[PDB]
Amino acid sequence: SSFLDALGYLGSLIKDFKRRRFFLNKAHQRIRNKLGVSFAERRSQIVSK
RNA sequence: GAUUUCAUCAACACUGUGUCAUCCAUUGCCUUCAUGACGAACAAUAAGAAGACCUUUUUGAAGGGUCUCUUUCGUGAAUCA
Repeated sequence: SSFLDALGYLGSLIKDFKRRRFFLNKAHQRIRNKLGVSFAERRSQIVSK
């Protein structure tokens, strides 16, 4: 009866892990894409000049 | 199967298409393919010289190494049919 709840408790941990993965990947892609956008803006300015 | 934007939640990465610009320089503009023929040219492999050159030896003269031509084997080149 201890594991009756202890083994089920892992659902919160796994959902937290997956949500952390989603947030981390979204944030990293967002910042990297912003940096790429800035680099492309520098290229566009260079090409305009 | 679920779920951050539902391309990217990004005005980036792209996909395909259309348009435009751009030889850096050079070459050529299939009848590319076959047979037969020919002017000319070429050398790996090898050979053959009263033409010419250099070095060394004491010199006239001698030793060695070179330039030039030809041929065996052949070789591509391609004006035309």
